[PDB]
Amino acid sequence: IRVFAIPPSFASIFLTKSTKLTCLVTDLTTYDSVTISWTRQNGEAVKTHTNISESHPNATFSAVGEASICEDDWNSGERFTCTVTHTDLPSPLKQTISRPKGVALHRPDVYLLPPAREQLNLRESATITCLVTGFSPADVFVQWMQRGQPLSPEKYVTSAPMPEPQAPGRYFAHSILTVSEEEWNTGETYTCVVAHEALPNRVTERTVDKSTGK
Amino acid sequence: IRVFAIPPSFASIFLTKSTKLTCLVTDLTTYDSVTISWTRQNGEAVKTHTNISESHPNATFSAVGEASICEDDWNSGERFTCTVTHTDLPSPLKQTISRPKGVALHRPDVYLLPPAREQLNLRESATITCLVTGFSPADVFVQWMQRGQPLSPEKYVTSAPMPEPQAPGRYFAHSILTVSEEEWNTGETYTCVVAHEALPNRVTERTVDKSTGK
Amino acid sequence: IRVFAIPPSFASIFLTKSTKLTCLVTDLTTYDSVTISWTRQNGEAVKTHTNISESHPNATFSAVGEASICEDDWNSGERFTCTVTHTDLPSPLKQTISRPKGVALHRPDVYLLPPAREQLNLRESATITCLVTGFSPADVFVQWMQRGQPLSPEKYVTSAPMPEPQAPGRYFAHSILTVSEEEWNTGETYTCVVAHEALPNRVTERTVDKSTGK
Amino acid sequence: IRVFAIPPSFASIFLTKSTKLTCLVTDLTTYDSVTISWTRQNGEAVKTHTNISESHPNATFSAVGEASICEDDWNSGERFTCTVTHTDLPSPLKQTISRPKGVALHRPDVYLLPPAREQLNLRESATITCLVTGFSPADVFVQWMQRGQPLSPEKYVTSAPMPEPQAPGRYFAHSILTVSEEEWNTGETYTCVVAHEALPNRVTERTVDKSTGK
Repeated sequence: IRVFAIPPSFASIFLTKSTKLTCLVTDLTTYDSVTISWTRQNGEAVKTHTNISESHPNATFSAVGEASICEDDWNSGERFTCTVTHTDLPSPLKQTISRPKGVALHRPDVYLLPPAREQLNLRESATITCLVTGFSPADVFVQWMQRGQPLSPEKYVTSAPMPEPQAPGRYFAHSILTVSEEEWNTGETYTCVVAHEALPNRVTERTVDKSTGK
Repeated sequence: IRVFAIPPSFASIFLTKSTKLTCLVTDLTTYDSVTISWTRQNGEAVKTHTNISESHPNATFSAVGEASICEDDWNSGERFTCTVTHTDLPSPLKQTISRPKGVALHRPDVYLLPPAREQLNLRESATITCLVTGFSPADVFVQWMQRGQPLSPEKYVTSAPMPEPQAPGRYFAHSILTVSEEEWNTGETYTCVVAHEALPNRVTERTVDKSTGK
Repeated sequence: IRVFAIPPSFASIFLTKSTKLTCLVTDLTTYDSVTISWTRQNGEAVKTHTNISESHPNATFSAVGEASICEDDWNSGERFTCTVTHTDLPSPLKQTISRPKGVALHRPDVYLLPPAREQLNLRESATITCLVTGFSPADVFVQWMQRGQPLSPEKYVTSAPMPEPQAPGRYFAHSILTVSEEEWNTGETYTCVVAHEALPNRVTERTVDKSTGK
Repeated sequence: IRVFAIPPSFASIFLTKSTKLTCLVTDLTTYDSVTISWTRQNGEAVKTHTNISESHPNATFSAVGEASICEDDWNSGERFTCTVTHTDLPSPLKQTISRPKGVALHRPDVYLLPPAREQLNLRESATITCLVTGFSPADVFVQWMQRGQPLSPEKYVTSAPMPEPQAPGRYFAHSILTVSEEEWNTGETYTCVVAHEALPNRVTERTVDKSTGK
């Protein structure tokens, strides 16, 4: 019997423009009188949470609640409590989460990897990697654009941020894009806009054209 | 009260060149008369397993045994048993493990990407990445060799094999090697070998130089 | 009256990926109650050996047994005993074999040679040789592939590892691939895989193309 | 107890300019009254044989006799007898050899394989191989010359004639050479002269030049 809380990443902040937190409950049967609350540091009011998840066939229930909060309030380290009181456990249990402060702010350096010459001799495809290296927070958001309009999530997979090996502590990730060849010839600069909390304007983009390795 | 068996992954198979299986026992007290055995399909004897773990402070014990098993015997799907009989549970319990046959064996296709020129301008670090993409088993081992001599794992970070969603089902990985600017200039061709169980001879190597993307 | 024990050659280890030792008996009549056993250093049990050879017309018998042996256990120099007891000789005779350790390991250096211009004028064949020179063990194994799919042994010939006299002691071999002329022109990069015990990952590939020796 | 006779190959014929057949005796003690005789088809006289070998420490003796014979008489399939009559074996045993006629005569086609460009960039060596392929007899005398003068056999090894795989039946061989780069620049055309009995003038030479692959 455990209760799991997922804090909002910077990646989930940027695409939705509104931060929120969840709290899933495991190994608790599908009963009623589910107690879900979210409190501030002073225990103030909370936006209502709806859309309770379905009942799992293995006699377990996971209630999902979403609650809004300010951007600056999440970065200040304010503690939230996930108080749960079910029929099996009348004693309330509180799951405490906060911002893990204590990590430096290093701006990401982004070097996007072009198509190579020996690739573009089969005349079949182009594949691109957007290496987002050297940033000290562990939360980056990477998405791709084409001519200024954002690209579908079907075309890219952003890695999870791993620590850089040769540096003692600093994180890195990257994303991949797989595209065509004739489309590469005319247009499609393929901007990889990467957002990080340590950038001054919170947005950085890199892109290529044909005349990059010329 | 449960007993966990760890199957040998292909990373551990290729790293040690000797497949071995373990059996870790959870939620059982640090008592004597610990019964750990490994039987074949016909129940034949096994190599003696030593180096049992210490006693955990939370009244639990994990008796870990490492046994040598033939490579062709393990890959033939021969069933192994982990019989456990403690003082708390006099009834013997068998945990069966085997090779998970029936999965597609798609070879890794390895492309070794040279570092971006925008990185080769600060004259501080140079990240060489080995895009190991498109293979159906999830157990890939990637490592790098310098001048034919294998490199220490401190210098390269190998990703987790995450599925390529463009495929119906197939995983991919990547492994970056970050080196100094001056070191990549003269010497160190920095090959990236890729170990997978689907390759015809189980090893694929690719090479890079200063004079490749030129 | 003698008993012959055949150690597995490294070409046999790589071709089957399962090392196995045989023990054939010479100049002993085709009688019953043939004693064939394989014991470890501690004399442990062995896999059952089947497929006994047929009775020779010249009144001699050779019971050949095949046993699966782990690679690390075989490569550690563990002694194996071939105990034989026939009706003619009631006294047991033991043929002891093991790994001949202590031999210096020198990896093969493999260069692939594209066919001569004067050969590319008759347009009847194109003999491509994989010069495998300079390696201290005498057990080399060379195979060729065709776009990843390995090629049958009917199309290439590998010489025996014969001594390179310029070295103090180091043998060398050579493997040629004869193909069709129009087949060599369009496609078929023709990787030559060289297997040796002294390589790091035991496999070395070299690839060729028309646009290499120009 | 056996007697071994070694038939003279064409390389030994072309080298010493006088064919001779040997007859070594195995498993016979170092006694006197050694009977060694060479008879023609009609049993004519033979050249006297001297230089008997020393006595081996393992209680065995091998009397080696050398006797000259005509080129045409040897090539016409005239049978020679090696009669041995020792103290241990009073019964005279005859060892008969003859020229194995019945194989077609195909001349070799020599394609000496030149150095490669990347091979001649280390500026430390140069290696030359002399691929003699497609000759039907199995007796080929390959040697190297430098500016018309023959090169010492310490710098080359002629392979053994192995059957070609793509051909039904036809032999091939080649021989290696390693030289310096600075020497190659001015001189050393390296005519690899091959002597084969099915050629009309019985000698072909192929060479390399600086302007071979330009």
